[PDB]
Amino acid sequence: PSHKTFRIKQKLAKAQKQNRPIPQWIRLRTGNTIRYNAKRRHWRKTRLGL
Amino acid sequence: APTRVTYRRRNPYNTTSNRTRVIKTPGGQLRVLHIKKRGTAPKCGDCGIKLPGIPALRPREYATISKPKKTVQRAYGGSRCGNCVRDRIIRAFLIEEQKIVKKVLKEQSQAEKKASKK
Amino acid sequence: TKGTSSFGKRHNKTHGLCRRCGRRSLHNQKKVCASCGYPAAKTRKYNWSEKAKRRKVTGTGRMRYLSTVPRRFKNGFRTGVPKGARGP
RNA sequence: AAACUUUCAACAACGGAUCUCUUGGUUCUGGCAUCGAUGAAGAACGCAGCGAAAUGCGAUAAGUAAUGUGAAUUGCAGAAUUCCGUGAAUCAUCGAAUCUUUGAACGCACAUUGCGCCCGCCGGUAUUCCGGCGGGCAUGCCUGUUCGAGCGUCAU
RNA sequence: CGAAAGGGUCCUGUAAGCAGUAGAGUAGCCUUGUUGUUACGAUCUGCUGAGGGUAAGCCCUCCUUCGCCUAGAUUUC
RNA sequence: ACGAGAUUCCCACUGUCCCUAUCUACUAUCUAGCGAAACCACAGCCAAGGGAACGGGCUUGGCAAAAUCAGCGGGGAAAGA
RNA sequence: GUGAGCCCGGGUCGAACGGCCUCUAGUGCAGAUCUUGGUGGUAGUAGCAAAUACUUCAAUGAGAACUUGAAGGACCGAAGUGGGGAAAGGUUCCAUGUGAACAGCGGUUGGACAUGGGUUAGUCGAUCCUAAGCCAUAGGGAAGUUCCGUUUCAAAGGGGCACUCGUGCCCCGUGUGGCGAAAGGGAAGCCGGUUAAUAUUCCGGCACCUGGAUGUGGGUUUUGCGCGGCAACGCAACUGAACGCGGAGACGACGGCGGGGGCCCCGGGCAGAGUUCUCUUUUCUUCUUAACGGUCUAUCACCCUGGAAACAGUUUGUCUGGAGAUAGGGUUUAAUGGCCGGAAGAGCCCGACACUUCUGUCGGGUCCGGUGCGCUCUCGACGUCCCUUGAAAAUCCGCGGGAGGGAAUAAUUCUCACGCCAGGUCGUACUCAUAACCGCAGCAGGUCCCCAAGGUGAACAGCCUCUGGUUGAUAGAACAAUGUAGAUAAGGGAAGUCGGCAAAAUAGAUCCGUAACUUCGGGAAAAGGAUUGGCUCUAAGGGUUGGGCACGUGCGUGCGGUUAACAACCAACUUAGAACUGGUACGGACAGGGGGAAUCUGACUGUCUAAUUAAAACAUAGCAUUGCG
RNA sequence: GAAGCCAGAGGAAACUCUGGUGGAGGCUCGCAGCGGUUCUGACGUGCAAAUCGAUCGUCAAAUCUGAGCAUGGGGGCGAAA
RNA sequence: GAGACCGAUAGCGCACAAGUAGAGUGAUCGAAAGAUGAAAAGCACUUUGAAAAGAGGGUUAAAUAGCACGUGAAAUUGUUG
Ligand SMILES: [Zn+2]
Ligand SMILES: [Zn+2]
Repeated sequence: PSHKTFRIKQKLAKAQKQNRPIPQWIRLRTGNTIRYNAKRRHWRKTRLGL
Repeated sequence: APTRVTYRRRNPYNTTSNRTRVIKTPGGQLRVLHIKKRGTAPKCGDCGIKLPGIPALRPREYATISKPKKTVQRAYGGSRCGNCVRDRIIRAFLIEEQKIVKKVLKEQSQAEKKASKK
Repeated sequence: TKGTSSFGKRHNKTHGLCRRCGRRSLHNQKKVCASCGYPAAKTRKYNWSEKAKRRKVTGTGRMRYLSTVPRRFKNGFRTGVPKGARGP
C-alpha cells in the first residue's frame, strides 16, 4: 500500500536495486560462466514474500 | 459541470472523525472540506441543564479563549446555573438556622435535665 | 465455494518478518516466531529435523569472528608486533 | 503410372545415449583442542570507476596497518615502476586496528528507524530557546563499601 | 454479358407541404356580436389508390443509356 | 396464520402433443493464422465351427480395388468405473 | 560358433585400450498402472462462439482489423466500463528506445524488454490515548523447556521546611510498568498556480496550533485584587497554591416534522456557439467566491411583570400551566444565514492586435431574481422500543477554598491587543481490478468504502440520454444436418407424460365487490367484475402585505370597529367533472400476482450438511423436572 | 394500519357507534445486498478442482459486513449436519 | 594422508552464483543444470535481405568443432533411390 513501514520500504529499495540484467562486460571475462541473471525478479512472476 | 467529489484524506470510511461538507471554490470547483465534530454545551453540575452564556466547543478549544467568556460573574458561575445557585443559598441558610434552633432546644433540654437531677 | 471463490478472501497476514532470523514466520498475533522461536532466548531447533538444523547451523552464515580463531590458535593467541617493525 | 501407407539403404534432422575426461562426492586412517556480555552463532542493510549473484569486506567497507615476496592486474577504462625501489599485486603471511542495524541482546519499546533519563563538550543573539556531538542508564548472584530500617538481643 | 433506367406485376395504405365559412372549446380586439373577427386547437376534408418498396431465387425492353470482350495461367493417349 | 415441504382435483391457459412447419443470432462448415488432450500389445468386413456356453487372429465359406470429406452413434474404444 | 557371442572389412571419430591365468563385484532386462528423460499416431484435429460493433482517409513502418491523428457509428448510463481510497502488490508510474521471447491471433503497440527519471508536510496519517486482549515485575508451581500471576502475603515515593542540641523535622496516600486501533478518541491550512511524472507537502497570497522568553500599549490599585444589569447575564482585560466538586472528551436503533449548505428545476440580461426548406425573440455554454476573522441575526431554554374556569396556549403527531400558563418585555446555546475584510488583484467567458522562436500585450464582462411532500449531507425539537438502556483513557476548561503574592521610591504573579523565538522522525509514485490483489495465468470466480446528473415512472426498477470513459476481448466468407439461445403457428385444447415438466395465460393504477374458517389479529390483492390514449376546457384545494379618530410628537397614550366577508401582489402540484377525437392495440415498449377446492405436515420469523440431500431435521417462545444458601 | 389522541352522535355513568389522526410489527410486495429453490437448462480435458443464465428465498431484523482480539487436534467451535 | 569405492539418471540433495531457484500462511518441502578449440585464431571483406540470417570468401589440423558448440546411439522426422 501507500502506507508502509520504513523496514518494508528498505527491503523494497534493495529489491529495486537488485532488479537488473547483468553488465555486458561480465560475459567477456576469462573463464566466465555467467550468462544471465538467474535471480531476476518481476512484479508479476514471483512474490517478494514480505 | 463536474458535480461529484472525493475525500481529501486517506480514510475512505464514513466514520465520526471523517465528516465533510461541500464547498464551491473561487476557482469554480466543487470540493469537500473536512470539518471537526460539533462542540458540546457545558451543563449544570446539579440539574444537567445547558448553561446559558457559555460557548459550545471541543474541549481543547477552551484553553484559547479568555476567562470571562468561559464563565458567568456569579458564585459557581459557568459550573452551576442560577436556579441551582439560588437553591444552594436558600438551603444553606435555612439549614444553619435550623442547626442553631436545634442547638438551643438541646441546651434547654439539657438544662432541664440537669435541674431535675440536681 | 470452498475453493476458487474462497481463495479471493486471502488478503491478511498470519506472519510478518522476524527480527532475529529474517524469515516471514513471525506470528502477528502471538508475537512468536515459528522458525527460530523469537522472543525466547534459545533458538528453536529439534532433532527430528536434521535438514532444518543443517539449514541454520554454524558455518551456513558469515562466521565474522569465528573464522579468525583457528589462525590465532595456531600462532598461540600472541600479542605485539614483529621485532623492528615500522609503527608508533 | 502418381499420390498415400509400409519395408530397405544413404545423407540430413530430432534427441542426448555411448565412449573418454573430473578443481566433486564417498569411506578409512593420522594429527589438534580453539566460540560468546572484551558481545558469539545467526539475521538485515550496505561497500568496487564500470556488479545483479557467488566471493571478500564494514562508512578506515572487493578494504587500512604491519611482515614477507619482488613486478603486476587484466573484461573495458584509467594509471603504473625513478626497475637499482619505504615497492606493483583480486599476492602470501598476519601479532596492530576499523568492525553499520541487530541478535544471548542490555534505558523502555519495536508490526514504530517511536519515547525517555543522567553527565559533559561544541555551535546558533542566548541565564531561560534551538541544534549537533561524546560517554552512560538490563536482570540474577558473589565479595567489599557506604547510607539505612526494626524493643530482634543488650549496655549506658 | 454487366450496371443503371423505363414499363409491367406484386406489397403497404393515402407521403411532405399547403389550404379550408370542417373542428369540442379557450383567450384577445373592437362593429359588442349579427359564420362578429383574430389567435391556438387532437382530429377531419382536398390536392392523393397517393407516397414508398419491388429480386436480392419476379417478368419484359436489338428499336432507353453507360461499360465489357477473341484473355491470363495449368495440364493432356 | 405462515411455508422454494409432500399429494389429489377444478377453471383459465397454451406446440405437452395430434403433427409437424417456418424465421433470427451464435456455432457446426470453408479459409488465413494459431494449435492441445484422452487413449493406443498388434490391429480393425462378415457367416458357421472352434466341449471348458469366449473370439478379431485358427478351420471352412461369403468375398475383396487407391486416396478422401460431412455426419452418425450398432459396436470396438470411452465413467478420476 | 548349435548358442549366448567372437573376429574382420568400409565409414565416422579423436586418446586411450585389449588378449591369457588368477582375484573381486553395486555384473547380464520386455514387462513391475515401472524410475528419469526423450519421442510418436491421434492431428494441422478438437476448437480459438458469454460481456451488442465496427467503418473511411492520412501518417508511421519490411509488414497494420486489433499503432496514432482526424472522420463516423455504437456501448457503459451516476448501485458506471466514471472520479478517488482501505487491504494486498512493489515501480507495475513518466519519458525515450526495442531483435528474439510473452501478450493462445497479428503487432510498428504493451503492465513485456533496455536505459534513465519520478514520491518535498509543525497543520494529512503514523507517532499519543485507552478498548477487547497480550507481556514483564512480586510471589507461588513445575525434573525442565517454562506455567500461573498484572495488584498480590513487596520496605514498589512524591512534596515541603530548616541560623542552633545545626547534620534534622514535617505533610500526603493512589497505587504501581509496558504493548495493543493508518475505520474508535485526538492541537492546528485554505485558495489560486505549477510537473513528463508529486503536491491540503512545491511556488505565491492569506492564516492557524503548541510551547518558551520578555517588552510596549491598554487595564487594575491611595476604598488594594474591574464595572454594569431587578434578573437571565454582559463587557478587551479584571490575582488565586494545597486539597476538592463539576462539565466536556462520551456515545443505541427507528419514525415523521422543521432550519441550513450543495445538487436538480424555472425566468430575465450580457457575451459566445449550434439550427435555420419552413418554424423557433430559439437550443446550448460561462456568469464563481475558500480557510480564517469582524458584525448583525437565527428553534430549545432561562429571566422580569402579572395571576389564569366561560380553562387557556399549542404540534402533522396532545403535551404544557398557581411547582405560575397566556400576554407583553428581555437574556442566552446554536450558522453550512445576511453584509464586510480575505477579493478580484484570483478563476472563468468573450474580443482586438502581436508572434520564426524567445515570448505575449491590451480591452470588455463576470449581473438580477423565483420555486419545492424533490435528491444528498448536516443541525434542532419531538416521539417510539427494550427481562436489550447502547466504551474507556489521554486531554482541556469552569467552579468551591483562600495559601501566597500585591501600590503611590509607584506597583502589577492582567486567561486583553500588538510584538519576539521555535517546531525533529518517517509514509506520500501507481493499481485497487473482465490485465497491477488471491485463485499455478493478463482466469466470465472472489475481495472493504465513498461522491452519484437529465427523462419516463411510486421508485438509486427496466429503457434512452449528458459529463467522464471505452470501442478491449483471433478475423474473412458461406447459411447443410444436429445443436445452444430467442420466437411464431390454423383446428382441437393435457388426447402428451410417471407427473401440466416446460411454455402460455395473470400482472401497474382507479372504482364496484369479496366466502368458509379463525388464536378475532387475520384470511384478503381472497373470489368475481367495470375502466385506462390524445386534445380542448371546467371546478376545487394556497401564500404575503394592508384599517378610522383626538392630543404629545416616524413612536406614546385615550378611544372607537370586527363585512379586510375587501383590495393589491405572488405561487405550485395534485384531485374530480365534461365535451370532442383516432383506434386492430391506450399500465400500446419496459415493468409486472394465474386463481380456486382440499389432504398430510412443522406453530410462526430464523438456522445447517462450502462442492449431490433446505427438510416433518435443528433452534425458538411456552411448559415440566432435577441439583445448589 | 396496533396503542395513544381529536371531533361528532348516543348512554345516568361505564362504555357504544361514526369520521379523522397517529405510525406499531423478529408484518408484507419489492431494488441493491445476502442466500441458493427449480430447470430432461449452459458448461462436463470448463471462463471455473463448483463457473454461467433464467427462476426462486429473504430484504429494518435471530439482517449483511471490515479490521483488531480470543478459542488449537486426547483439542476447539457447533440454532447438531 | 589415503582407497581392488562412484564417474554427472552414478557419487552427498548440491562436481555449476545449491540448501540456490522455486513452492507453502507456516512448521517445512526442495530441484534441474559439467565438456568449442592447443590457442578465440569466436569469421575480415563482398553480396542478398527490414531483420534474424543466407551465399561467397576465410580462421583452424579439423567448422564432418560456429559460444544451438568433444563424440553424437535409439525412438521419431525430411529428402533421395
Ligand atoms: Zn442547575
Ligand atoms: Zn525468527
